[PDB]
Amino acid sequence: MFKTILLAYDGSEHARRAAEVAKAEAEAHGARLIVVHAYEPLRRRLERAEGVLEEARALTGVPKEDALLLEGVPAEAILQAARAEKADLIVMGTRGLGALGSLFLGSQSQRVVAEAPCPVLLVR
Amino acid sequence: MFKTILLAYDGSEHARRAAEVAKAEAEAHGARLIVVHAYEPLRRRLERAEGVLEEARALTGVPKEDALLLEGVPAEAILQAARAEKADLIVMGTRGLGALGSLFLGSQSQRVVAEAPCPVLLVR
Amino acid sequence: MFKTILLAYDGSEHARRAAEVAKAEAEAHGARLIVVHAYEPLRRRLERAEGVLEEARALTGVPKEDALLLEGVPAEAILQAARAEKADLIVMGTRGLGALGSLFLGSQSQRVVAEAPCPVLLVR
Amino acid sequence: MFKTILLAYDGSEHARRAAEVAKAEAEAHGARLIVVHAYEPLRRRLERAEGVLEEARALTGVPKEDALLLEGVPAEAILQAARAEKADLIVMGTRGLGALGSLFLGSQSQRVVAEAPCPVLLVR
Ligand SMILES: Nc1ncnc2c1ncn2[C@@H]1O[C@H](COP(=O)(O)OP(=O)(O)CP(=O)(O)O)[C@@H](O)[C@H]1O
Ligand SMILES: Nc1ncnc2c1ncn2[C@@H]1O[C@H](COP(=O)(O)OP(=O)(O)CP(=O)(O)O)[C@@H](O)[C@H]1O
Ligand SMILES: Nc1ncnc2c1ncn2[C@@H]1O[C@H](COP(=O)(O)OP(=O)(O)CP(=O)(O)O)[C@@H](O)[C@H]1O
Ligand SMILES: Nc1ncnc2c1ncn2[C@@H]1O[C@H](COP(=O)(O)OP(=O)(O)CP(=O)(O)O)[C@@H](O)[C@H]1O
Ligand SMILES: [Mg+2]
Ligand SMILES: [Mg+2]
Ligand SMILES: [Mg+2]
Ligand SMILES: [Mg+2]
Ligand SMILES: [Mg+2]
Ligand SMILES: [Mg+2]
Repeated sequence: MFKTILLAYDGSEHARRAAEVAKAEAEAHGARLIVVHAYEPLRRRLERAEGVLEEARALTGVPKEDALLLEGVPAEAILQAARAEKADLIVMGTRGLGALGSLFLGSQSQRVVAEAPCPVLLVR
Repeated sequence: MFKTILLAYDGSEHARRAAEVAKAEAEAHGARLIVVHAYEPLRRRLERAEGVLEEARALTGVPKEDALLLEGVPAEAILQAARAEKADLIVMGTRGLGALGSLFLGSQSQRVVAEAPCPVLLVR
Repeated sequence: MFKTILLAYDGSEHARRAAEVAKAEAEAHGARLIVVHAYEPLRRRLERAEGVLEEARALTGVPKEDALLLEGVPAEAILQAARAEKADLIVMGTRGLGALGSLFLGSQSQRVVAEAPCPVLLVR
Repeated sequence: MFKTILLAYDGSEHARRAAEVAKAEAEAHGARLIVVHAYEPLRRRLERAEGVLEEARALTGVPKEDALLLEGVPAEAILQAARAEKADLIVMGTRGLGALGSLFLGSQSQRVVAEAPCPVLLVR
């Protein structure tokens, strides 16, 4: 099972735990791992986003072509990449940088769980 | 990663897909797999519940001592078993027998996601 | 505004607060108030359900023809009555008898909020 | 009932419907109505935010001192104003400008529903 795994990374402590889990899943299933980081609607925003994505590439060890910067609402970006890469599993945190502890699950995780093309592994 | 995996099984088509995923995860991580099925508050209810649990034991191949019938609100039962068995991953469906398609995620999955002691793998 | 108001009543302390709010809204808007209580799939279940509905009729003062017992998943029952009675506002508790405090909003309120034909007033 | 009503306004079509409902509720209950619009973390952001708040003041007719610009995560801002103004009812849309139709309820409405000091009237 699981030939392609997609990690959604936002640089939060939950996403660093999710990156560890995704690296472990890819090794255990012999899968190809893709990491993605979305930025929302300049040079400054892209520099910041590239650095966050660099961190995800460093924690997972994936090749450059498998670490993607995407633009837009995070969940939409994650879902489009997942359909494009034919992901069999999406790994993401239950919460992220914007956590206040008032939602039961972060809004981008909620959206992905509702529309995902495959199983989603939520990491606390 | 993942030494103990807990599958929450309600006999729905989502939970049969979740049982396949949990069997595959346990084999890939060399983990011990526990399957649980909760029944809500007689002889008839227990007979029905034992049969549903038998199906989960047949699809996963776990030993008898690792297939548990529990009582109460499903999510509470799942969470207590998970803390008791020191589960490192809970696998459950996004929806179950009571699905109407109006919730974004079933209520028992919502409760587990909010209170789980470990990552939760949601299977559609 | 609001000519017909529907109260969804389950006999919980939240629903008793919601009944007070619904009585106050109906008086303030000069509206017709309907109270509904759903029971899930005998003589015993119906006796219990009629008594809960009697309590809602006593707290709101509505006429008998405007206090309805319905069957099925609560939210489905509430929504069908609301479309049937052309309700302009549904008043219900944020939580109910089955509250464990783990959901952000009870599952029947979640379903109604997602599919309602009109505004929904959530009472804590 | 309801002596102080707080409308959370984001300039979306749902919030314009919510403003109509809030104006009608304030008139029916003889209540004081407060409208609030939050902006997230310059001159440009404040100009845009003041114009959105002007629209809410125009649709509800409230006095200047009762139309407030607030800063921060919207739900936090709404909740703090509600405790400060001792609001007895918060009226807000089920969805807003960022709606994609994938959440069951928008994230700021979710947060307010979970932490509100009073009933919340959700307007579709
Ligand atoms: N820009 C982004 N790029 C990639 N993944 C993202 C992302 N934003 C969020 N995620 C993923 O979603 C997970 C859950 O975070 P989410 O953004 O849903 O909640 P949050 O705690 O930040 C509150 P909010 O719903 O207001 O954003 C993160 O751990 C991460 O895996
Ligand atoms: N009695 C039970 N025992 C074990 N697991 C259960 C269970 N009930 C539900 N689950 C687990 O929860 C998953 C999601 O189903 P859930 O019960 O949350 O939603 P549902 O679609 O049945 C609507 P509802 O929230 O009304 O019950 C199921 O696939 C199963 O893994
Ligand atoms: N059988 C029923 N008949 C009428 N209204 C009901 C109902 N069950 C619930 N409701 C309405 O829904 C409100 C919220 O309760 P809800 O049932 O959604 O959550 P809960 O706290 O009971 C946990 P659960 O989702 O497991 O049932 C109740 O206050 C009541 O207004
Ligand atoms: N900046 C803001 N100021 C005041 N009220 C706001 C607000 N943002 C949202 N709201 C209120 O919340 C309601 C629901 O919108 P919400 O922002 O929760 O969902 P949304 O559809 O914009 C998706 P998202 O959760 O990504 O923002 C809006 O109709 C409005 O009443
Ligand atoms: Mg976030
Ligand atoms: Mg169920
Ligand atoms: Mg209930
Ligand atoms: Mg239920
Ligand atoms: Mg919004
Ligand atoms: Mg957001």
